[PDB]
Amino acid sequence: SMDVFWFLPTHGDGHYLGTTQGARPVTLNYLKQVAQAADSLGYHGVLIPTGRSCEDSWVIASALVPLTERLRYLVAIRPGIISPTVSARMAATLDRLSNGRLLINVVTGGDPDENRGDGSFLSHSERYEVTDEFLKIWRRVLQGEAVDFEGKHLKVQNAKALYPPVQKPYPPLYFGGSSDAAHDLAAEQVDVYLTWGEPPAAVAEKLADVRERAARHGRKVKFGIRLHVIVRETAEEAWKAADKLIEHLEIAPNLWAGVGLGTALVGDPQQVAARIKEYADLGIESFIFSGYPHLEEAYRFAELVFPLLPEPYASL
Amino acid sequence: SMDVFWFLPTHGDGHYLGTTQGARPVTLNYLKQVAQAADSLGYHGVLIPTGRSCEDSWVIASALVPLTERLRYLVAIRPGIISPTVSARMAATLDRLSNGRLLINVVTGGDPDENRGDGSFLSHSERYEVTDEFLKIWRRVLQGEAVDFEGKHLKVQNAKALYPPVQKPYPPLYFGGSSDAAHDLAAEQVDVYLTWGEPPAAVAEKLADVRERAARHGRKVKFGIRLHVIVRETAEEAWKAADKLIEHLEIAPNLWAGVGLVGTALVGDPQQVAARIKEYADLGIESFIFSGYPHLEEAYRFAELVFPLLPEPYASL
Amino acid sequence: SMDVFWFLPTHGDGHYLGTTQGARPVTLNYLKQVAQAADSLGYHGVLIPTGRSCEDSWVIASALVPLTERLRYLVAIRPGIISPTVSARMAATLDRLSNGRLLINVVTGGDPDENRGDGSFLSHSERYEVTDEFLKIWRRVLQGEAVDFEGKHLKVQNAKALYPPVQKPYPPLYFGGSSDAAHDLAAEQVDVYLTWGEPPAAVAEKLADVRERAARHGRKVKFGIRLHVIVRETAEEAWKAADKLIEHISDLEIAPNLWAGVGLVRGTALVGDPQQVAARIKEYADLGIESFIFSGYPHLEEAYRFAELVFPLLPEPYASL
Amino acid sequence: SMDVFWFLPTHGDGHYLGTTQGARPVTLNYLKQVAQAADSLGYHGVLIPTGRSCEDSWVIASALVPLTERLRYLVAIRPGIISPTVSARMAATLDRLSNGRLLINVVTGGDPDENRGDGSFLSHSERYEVTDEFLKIWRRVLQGEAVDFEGKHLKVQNAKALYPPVQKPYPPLYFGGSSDAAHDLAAEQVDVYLTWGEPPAAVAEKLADVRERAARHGRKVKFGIRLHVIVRETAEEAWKAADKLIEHISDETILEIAPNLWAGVGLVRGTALVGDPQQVAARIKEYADLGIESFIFSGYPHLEEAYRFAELVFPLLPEPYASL
Repeated sequence: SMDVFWFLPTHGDGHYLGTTQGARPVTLNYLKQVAQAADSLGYHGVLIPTGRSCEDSWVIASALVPLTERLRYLVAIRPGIISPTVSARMAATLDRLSNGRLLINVVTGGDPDENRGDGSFLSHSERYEVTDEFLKIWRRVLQGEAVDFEGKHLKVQNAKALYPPVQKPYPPLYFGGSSDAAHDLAAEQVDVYLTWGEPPAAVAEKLADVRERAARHGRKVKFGIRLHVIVRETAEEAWKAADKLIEHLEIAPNLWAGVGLGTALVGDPQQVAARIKEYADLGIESFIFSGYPHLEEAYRFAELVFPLLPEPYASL
Repeated sequence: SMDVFWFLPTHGDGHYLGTTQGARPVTLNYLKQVAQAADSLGYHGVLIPTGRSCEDSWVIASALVPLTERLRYLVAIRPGIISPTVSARMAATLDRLSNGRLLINVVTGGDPDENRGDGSFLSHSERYEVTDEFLKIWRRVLQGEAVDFEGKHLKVQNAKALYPPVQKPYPPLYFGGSSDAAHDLAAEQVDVYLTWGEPPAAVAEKLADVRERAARHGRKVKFGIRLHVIVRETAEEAWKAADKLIEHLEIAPNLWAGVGLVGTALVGDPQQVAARIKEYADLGIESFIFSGYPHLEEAYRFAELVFPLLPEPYASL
Repeated sequence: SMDVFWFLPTHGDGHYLGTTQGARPVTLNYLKQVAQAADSLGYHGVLIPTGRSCEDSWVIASALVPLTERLRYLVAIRPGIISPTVSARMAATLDRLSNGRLLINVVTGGDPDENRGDGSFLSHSERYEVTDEFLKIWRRVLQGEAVDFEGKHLKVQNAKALYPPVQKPYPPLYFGGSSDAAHDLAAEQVDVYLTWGEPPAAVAEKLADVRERAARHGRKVKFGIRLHVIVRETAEEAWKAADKLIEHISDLEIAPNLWAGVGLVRGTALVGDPQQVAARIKEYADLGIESFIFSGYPHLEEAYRFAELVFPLLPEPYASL
Repeated sequence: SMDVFWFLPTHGDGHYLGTTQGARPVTLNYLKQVAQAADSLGYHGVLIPTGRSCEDSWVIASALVPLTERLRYLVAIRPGIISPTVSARMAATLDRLSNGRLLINVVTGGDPDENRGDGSFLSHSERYEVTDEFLKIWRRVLQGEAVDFEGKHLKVQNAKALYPPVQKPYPPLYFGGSSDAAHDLAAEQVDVYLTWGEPPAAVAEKLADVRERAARHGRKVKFGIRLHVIVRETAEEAWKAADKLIEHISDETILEIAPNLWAGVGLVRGTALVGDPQQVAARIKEYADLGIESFIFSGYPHLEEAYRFAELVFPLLPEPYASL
C-alpha cells in the first residue's frame, strides 16, 4: 500500500522563496490548474494548508470538488475556533457532494498571535484538551449519535448531524505533532499519524512511540510523511535548483533542510525513489509531496518518480 | 430598483408538504440544476438556508460558485458558533472566487434545542449581544484593519483577514428578526432588513420602525421580503395547486398561510401576484426572495409568468 | 432489457405548438439544463435531431460531453455531405473524449430542397446507394483497416483513422426508414432499426420484415421506437394538456392512448395516466422494441415528469431510480 | 495591436522529438490543462491543428468552449471534404455557443496521400479552385443569404444557415500558403494571411506581395506568423534546451538560419525563436515592424511552455500582455 498526495498552494505559489519575482497569486483558475493536474495524473489526493496566510480551506475544497473526478482533498479542521457540531455538518456535506473523497487533517494551531487573532487564548496544554474534546463530539456526531457532552472546554446538548457521511464511520482523521500530548491524542483517536521529513532513524523513533501508545488502547494507526521534493533527471540539476530556490544543509543522504528557512528530497529519480523505499520499509504508507511551482512539479514528479514506485503509480 | 431572488432547497425538495411522496433528495446534481436554472433565467441571486435540517450553506455555495456566471449567493452566517475572524476569511475567499457575488445573511438562531446542540447556551438578549459584537469585528476585519476588540462575549487581538474582499467595504449584510434587539441591530449594522410575508399593513409598521431607528444611527437600510409563491395561468389553477400542496388560511388578498404548517405564499394568476408585489414595493421593499415546490420547475414558472409584469430588467428577460 | 432515451430540443423548445408564446430559444445554458437533467435522472441517452432547422449536432454533443457523466448521445451523420474518413475520425474523437458514450444515427436526408441546399443532387435510389458505400468505408476505417474502396459514388485510397474508438467494433449505428432499400440497408449494416409511433400491429409488420431480412445476413438488429409523451396524474389532465398543446393551430386518437396531434406542426404521442402509458410501452416491448426515444414539451420539465411518473412502472434499472 | 496565440497539441505532446519517451497522449483532461492555461494566462486564442495525425478539430474546440471564458479558438476547415452549407452551420453554432470566440483557419490540404484517403483526387490548381468556390458560398451563407451558386466544382441551390453567427459578417478567416494561387486567394477573400517563421527579409517579400494583390481587389489584409519558441532565463540554457529537444531524432528520418531563428524543429514536421527574453522579444519586435499583428507560438511541453513564455516574454510585449 502507498498513497501519494500532492499540495495545493492556497498561500501563494512561485518559482523562488524570499522574493516576489516569478510569483503566482492564488486564483480560482490557477487552483483549478493544480487540482485538475493532480486529478488526471493519478495522485491519491491533495493537501490544503490552513491558517491566516491562506485562503479558506473549506471554501476552496468545496469549489474544486465538482471540477474533479477521483482526487481526494485532505482538508484541515481547527478545533477551538468552530463548534464541533457545525464542523461535522460541513464535513458530512462535502463528503456527500464529493462521493466520499474527503479527508480530515486535525490542526491544533501553534502560532499564539494567530490564535489570539481568532479569539483563542489557550495554553499549549489547553489546546490539546480542546482538540481531544472536539474530536470526541465530532466522531460520535458523524456516526448518527445524539451527543450530550460536557467537558472542561466544550459543552453540547442534543448535538445531531442529520445527513450521514459517505465514508464510514467518518472521513479519515489525519494528525501531526511531536508533543507528548499530541502522541497520546494520535494513539487514541486518529487514523493516520503524520510527521515531517526527518532522517530515517529519527522517524522510526517517532513511529515506534505512537505505535506503542496506540497498542495500549487496542488500536493500530497508519503512518504518513510530509516532504518537499526537488527531483530532476540528473543529481546535478536537482542541487542547482535547490540552490536557486533559496538564492534570495544536507542533514541526511538526499535529505535537504533548505525549505525550512520542513525538509526536501533532492536528487535524481533513483535517489528519490530509494529514500521513499526507506520510509516505506519503516511502515509509512502516505506520502505528501510539494514542489515549486506546484503545477509544473506535479508533472515533473509524476513523470520521473511514478514509474519507480509501486502500483498503481508504476502504471500511470 | 428590484432584486428578485430564488431559493436553494438544501433541506429537501418535492411536490407536496408533510409527505415523502414525490420527494427529491438534495444531491450535487440537483443543486446544480436549480442554481444554473436561476443563473440563466436572470434571477438576481439565490438564498441558501441554514440550520440543523440543512446541509452546510458554505459547502454548497462554494461548490456552485464556479458553475455559475452571474447568480449571487445569499449565504447565512450564525454568530456564536464560529470565530468572527475565520468567518470573515471564509467570506473573503468565497467573494474572491465568485468575483464579488457573495451576499451574507446574518442568522441569530431561534431554536434553543438547536443552539444547545451546537454548544451555545445563551438567553435571547445574549444571542443578540454576541451577534452585535460578532458583526463589529467581522465588518472591520474585512476592511483591512488589524482589530483589537474586547467585549462581553468576544475578544480578539490583532485579528486580520489578509485577503481583501471584492465587494467594498464588505459583502452586503441581510438580516431578519422582529425582536426589539433585532430592529436595533438591523438599524445599526446591516444593509438590508428582511421580513416574512405579512399583509402590507403589518409590513409597513415594521418598515417604519426600522427606518426611524436607523435614522437615529445616521443610516438608511434597504428592505426585503421572503415569500413563497404559487402562480398559475389562471386563478383557479393556482388555488387548486395550493390545496394539493397541503393535502397530506387566506389571511389577505392572495396571501395564503398554508406553507406555515410545516411563512406565507402568494397565490393567484400573474396579474394578482404582480399586483401584490407592487404593493410591497410601494412600501419601500426592493428585495424579494421567492420559493416554490418543486424549486426547479417553479423557478421557470415564476420567470415566464411574472417577470414580464415586473420592472426592468426582468420585463425584458 | 430496455433503453429509455430523452430528446435535446436543438431546434427550439416551448410550451405550445404553432405559436411563439412561451418559446425557449436554443442556448448553451438551456441545453446544459436538459442534458444534465437526463444525465442525473438516469435516462440511457438523448437523441439530437439534425437538419437546417437545428443547430449542428456535433458541436452541441461535443460541448455537452465533458459536462455530463453517464448520458449517451445519439448524434446524426449525413452521408453525401461529408467525407466518410473525416466522419469516422469525428466519431472516433468524440467517442474517446466521452469514454464510449457516442451513438450514431444514420440519416439519409429526405427533403430535396434541403439536400440541394447542401449541394447533394441524388434520387431516392442514389441516396441509399451513397449511404451503403459510406457505411462500408466508415465501419472498416474505424476497425483499423487502411481502406481502398472505389464504388459508384465514393472512392477512397489508403483511408485511415489513426485513433481507435473506445466502443468496438465502432459506435453503435441507429437507422430509420421504411422503404425496401432502407430495410435492406438496415438488415445488412446497422445495429438498431428505428420506427415512428404507429399502432402495435403496424409496428410489428415492419419489425417482422427487418427481422426476416437480417436473418438472411446472419445478423440480429435491435429495434427502437420514437414516441412523444404527454403523461399526467390522471387521464383527464393528460388529454387537457394535449388539447392545450395544439390550441393555437388552425384548421385524433388513432389508437388506444396513441395521439397524432404532434404530427401537425412537424409522429405520434402517448397520452394518458401512468398506467396507460406504461401498458402501451409494454405492448411495444412485447413486439421486440428495446429502445424508446421519448420527448415532451417543455423538454426540461417533462423529463422530470416522465421519470417521476413512468420510471417506477418500467423494468430495472428504471424502476429503482 | 498584437494578438499572441498558443497551440493545442491535438497530435500528441511530449518533452523531446523523435521519441516516445516522456510523451503525453492527447486526452480530454490534458487538452483541458493546456486550453485553460492559455485562457487564464491571457493568450488571445489557441490554434488547433488538423490532419490525419490529429484528433478532429471541431469536436475538441466544441468540447473546450464551455470550459473557457475568453480564449478564442482558431479551427481549421478543409474545403473539398464537407458541404459548405454544413460547414457554415457548424461555424455558426460554435460561434454562438462561444459568444463570438471562433476563428477560422482555411486549410487546403497538402498531403496527396491524405487527400486521396479522404476521397479527394485533385491537382494543385484544382485544390485552390475548390477552396475559392467553397469560401464564397460559406461567407455569403453566414450573412443570411439563400445562396444559389453553380461553379466548376461546387453547386448549391437555396443554401441557408438559419442561425446567424455572433461575429459579423462572419468569423474571421485566417489563411496560409506561399503558392502563387494561394496569394491570389488570400488577397481576395481572407482577413489574416499567415506565414511560417522565415528570416525577416523573406517575410517582407511575401507580405509586400500579398499587400499588393489585395490592393488590386480594394482590400487590406492583416498578417500573422507561426513560430515555435524555446525561451529560457539565459541564452545558454535556451540553446541547451534546443539541442536536447532533437537529441533522439534518428539520422535516418533526417541550423541557426538567422539570429535566434533555429530550424531544428522542422526535422519532423517550422522554425523556432531561441534565446533569452530580451532576444526573443527583439525578434518579435522585428516581425511586428514588418506589419505582423498575430503571433502563433508553441513549445514542448505545451502546458509548461505556455507558462514559461507568459512569465518571461509577456512583460516585454505591448499591452495588454505587458501587465499580465
